[PDB]
Amino acid sequence: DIQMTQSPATLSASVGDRVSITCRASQSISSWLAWYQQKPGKAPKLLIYKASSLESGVPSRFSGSGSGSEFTLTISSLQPDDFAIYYCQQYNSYPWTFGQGTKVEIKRTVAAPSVFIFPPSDEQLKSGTASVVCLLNNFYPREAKVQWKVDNALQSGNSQESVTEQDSKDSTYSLSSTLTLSKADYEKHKVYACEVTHQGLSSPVTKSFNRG
Amino acid sequence: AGFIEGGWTGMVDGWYGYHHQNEQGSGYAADLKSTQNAIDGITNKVNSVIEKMNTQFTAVGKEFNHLEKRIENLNKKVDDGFLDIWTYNAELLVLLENERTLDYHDSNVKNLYEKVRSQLKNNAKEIGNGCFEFYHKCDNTCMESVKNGTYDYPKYSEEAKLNREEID
Amino acid sequence: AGFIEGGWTGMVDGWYGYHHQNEQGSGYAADLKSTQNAIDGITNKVNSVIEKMNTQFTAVGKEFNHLEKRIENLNKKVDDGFLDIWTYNAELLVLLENERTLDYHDSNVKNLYEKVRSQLKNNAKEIGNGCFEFYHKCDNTCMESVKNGTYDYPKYSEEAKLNREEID
Amino acid sequence: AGFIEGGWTGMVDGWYGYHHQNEQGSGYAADLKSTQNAIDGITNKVNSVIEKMNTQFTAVGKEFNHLEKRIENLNKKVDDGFLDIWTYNAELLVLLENERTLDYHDSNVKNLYEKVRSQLKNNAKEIGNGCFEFYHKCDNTCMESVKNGTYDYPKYSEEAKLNREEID
Amino acid sequence: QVQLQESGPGLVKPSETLSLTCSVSGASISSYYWIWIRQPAGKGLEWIGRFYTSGSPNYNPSLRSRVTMSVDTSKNQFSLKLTSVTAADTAVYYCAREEHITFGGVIVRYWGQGTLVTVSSASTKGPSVFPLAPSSKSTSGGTAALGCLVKDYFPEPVTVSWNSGALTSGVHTFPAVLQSSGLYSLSSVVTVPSSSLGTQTYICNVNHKPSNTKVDKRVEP
Amino acid sequence: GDTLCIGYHANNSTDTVDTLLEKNVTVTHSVNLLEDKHNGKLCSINGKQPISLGDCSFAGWILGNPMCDDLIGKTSWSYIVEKPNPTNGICYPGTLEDEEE
Amino acid sequence: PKYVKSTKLRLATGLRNVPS
Repeated sequence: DIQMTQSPATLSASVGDRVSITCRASQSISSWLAWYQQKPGKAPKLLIYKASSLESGVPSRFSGSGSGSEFTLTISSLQPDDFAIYYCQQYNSYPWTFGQGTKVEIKRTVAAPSVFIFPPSDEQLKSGTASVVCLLNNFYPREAKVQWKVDNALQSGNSQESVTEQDSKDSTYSLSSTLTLSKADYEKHKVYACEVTHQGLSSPVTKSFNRG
Repeated sequence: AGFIEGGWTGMVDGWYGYHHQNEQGSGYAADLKSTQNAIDGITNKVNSVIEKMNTQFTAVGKEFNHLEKRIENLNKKVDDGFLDIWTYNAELLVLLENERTLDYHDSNVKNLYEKVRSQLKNNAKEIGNGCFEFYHKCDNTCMESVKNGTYDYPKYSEEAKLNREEID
Repeated sequence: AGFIEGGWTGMVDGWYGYHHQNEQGSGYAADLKSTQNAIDGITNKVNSVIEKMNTQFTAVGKEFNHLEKRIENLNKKVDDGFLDIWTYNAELLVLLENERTLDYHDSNVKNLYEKVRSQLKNNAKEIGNGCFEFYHKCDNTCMESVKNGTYDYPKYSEEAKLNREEID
Repeated sequence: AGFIEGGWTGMVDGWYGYHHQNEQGSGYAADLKSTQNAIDGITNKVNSVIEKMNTQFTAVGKEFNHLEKRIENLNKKVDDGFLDIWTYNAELLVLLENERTLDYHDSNVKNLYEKVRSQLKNNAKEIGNGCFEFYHKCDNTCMESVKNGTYDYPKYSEEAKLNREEID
Repeated sequence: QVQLQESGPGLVKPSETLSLTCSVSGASISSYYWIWIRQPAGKGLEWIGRFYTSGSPNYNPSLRSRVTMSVDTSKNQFSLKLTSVTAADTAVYYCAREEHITFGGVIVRYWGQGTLVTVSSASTKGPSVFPLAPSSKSTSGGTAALGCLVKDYFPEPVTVSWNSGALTSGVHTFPAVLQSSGLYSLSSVVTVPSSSLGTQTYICNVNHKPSNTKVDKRVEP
Repeated sequence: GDTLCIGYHANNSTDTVDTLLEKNVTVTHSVNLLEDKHNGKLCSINGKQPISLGDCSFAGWILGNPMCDDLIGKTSWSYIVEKPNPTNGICYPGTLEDEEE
Repeated sequence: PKYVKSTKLRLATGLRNVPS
């Protein structure tokens, strides 16, 4: 019954900056909202009830303001651990409805990654498949390119990619580019390289390995 | 049951509600509408009563010399008089507003009861402890229709008159 | 308290009254007795509340010299404290008395309804929305007799009995 | 709010009560329970209102010299301000609480008559003069059972059913 | 504390009945309302509904026709049962406790950990673990990198722990990525002092619940 | 026959409040507005350096009583603490006019 | 907060508690 517009979907703001999330509602709800912080892959943690009742133990930097149909969640000093998705629930009328959520990220100093290459497990090679991993730890921002150069030849595809979410402590990202190619035991040729191109690098860095 | 009989410890989802008992069993269920209005009102009341007390900036005490004893006693009188006045106001309004809060809750009980009564006048017979015994059968759907303000009296008026005229 | 649903933009001649609907047509008509009582009460209330405020005038401020800073702060404290006290009294009396005024009017509603119900014990039937359907014919003289508190129940008791029992 | 019909100068043993009329005669008899609750409440209310106004040690007047004129007007202003504040509080509390005392008493009337209503639903007939005529014989024991809130409706349900149907 | 754990078989077939059980420790269920809520991965949260032992349940309309909520006070659990699970019904489920009346209305303070329910015609394919070589190839000073590779498994629930929980720092259990095979690959990496690479042994414990597989493997330099 | 009843809420709270009609009325929910816990904590307010004159009166501190040299260089404060009975005041007998101003 | 002479100023937000 009660549709929810929680603006804006994605935010990034440096440490200490005030943050405001608006939670517009379809009907009159008095002040009966809740604000939840769902951390990545964790249970949501109730930040505010009554839209103005800071739950016990929650940092006093959080403040809920409003009544009726418009409401705002305001973080006075954004901190690293405040990286999460923030939802607004409503308990005036069933069905209880959540907003689409707002992703709060943190602007920080641009940081170069740390690159490490992991060759395919011989145990895996016995199973007729092969996969080599490029690893980029503790970089910023998420925007980087990890390309693959086998026998001095860029692979069009055959590479998937997983990006960790922002570390709660460091707010630094980590990425793994997995090449899943198997010429039986990649019995094609023997030069394999990780073209890593990131903003925190003046020139791209290429680590490499050969057959054993 | 504001003083008629007792309250319900098993009903933990609101101030006010119903205890239903039909073929499909029994249970408690809070009335969210009236409970919500009561929360709204009591919240506005508490905030208004508390927030209405703002005082000017004062460094309270004063000490006056041996040639200003009259000057002195007057300042101590002013300090202690503002003390007495704010104390008197707080005390009286706390007493009066706790009285009025209990009475407001009583009136909400009364209004809910009268609503359920007006929905079912001759399809049910009043049990003296804030209850109703149906001359018909009020299934879960019927109970919910009574609870959200949409009971259908002609729907059960036939069965209720039959059972009523036989019972009596 | 026991509030109601609905409003009567057409009734322009009083706080409270009736909407009659008989063979001779329908219409609004204000109850002059209860509205007159309510206006008397509210007038006397406003006058009492305001009259209590009326007390003596006094040039408020005082000026003190450089060797009198302290009695100066005490005087400003006194001015400002009387200001707060009177402000708070006015604010809370406004708030609480608007509350009690709406409650007084609600109770006048209830009293008028119960008077009419006692006049028409069985000859009529409570609709529920705050009206009555007559089991007999109530023409304009009957309507007026009910309105000025002189309805004749035995006059229509037999007609109402016949019709009422014909229903069941 | 206002619930009045008429007074009994002959009932001299309590604020509230009953006038019984059966074949063993007629008489007035006060309800000690509701009267007792009312006296308790009014006594506590009066004592709270009075005892909150406590007294300090302030020889009131001060007489200042020719170089302390503004001091002197401040002190007279303080005296008159405490005078006006305490006068205002006393006046308004007396007015408000006399109103509320009468309304409390009216609601006690209403609650007692509701209790007698609940013990006796169809075994008696209500009258616009706020009374009941039994459709059965209520002797002294029956009267006392109603007065101490222990009336037995099924005991007389059949007799009252017979006579009530006999009326028509 | 009051603690809410969640058990769901997962990989329910597209026209079957989902049965989810929330187990309750530190609270007698008979005196609390119990709520179910859901999240379609990156999508928002949805209130499934409310149930009580001595009360009346209320459910979300879109799921009303299909949801039944039950409570076992004997085992201190409460269960959802959803008939004819659709593809859209694939999401994360959470169970929460409905606290009693407060001045700020009713609160849900206590939350389950979340279990994934996938609606698929596919099977419970067990995972394949392949260790990751040291970053000895990459001269990185004292910093060194180790890990494992979990591949070839359709149901997504997978838990990676290190030395059965002893290794707590510098861990980057990556997101699972769907391969062209319709299976998932999942890398887990820990950064470690290059000194300890001899005196310490680094084991991964991987517990893929639907396949009910619990493979543990060593990572050697 | 079926029954449908109406009532309000009860809990195990023992919070008692006073009304003018009745005292010690146990309510389900209430709010204490009175903090009455002067805690052993007596400290500064805004992390300032509240200065104690020790055994020096205000006059002794302002005039420069020679035994009040532990006060020299004590420049800023959130407030000032003075004993009811200091030892070092206006040592040569006299007064500071408008001491109180 | 305001200094007063009272020893107890807890204000009723709820209705009377009557078990059973």
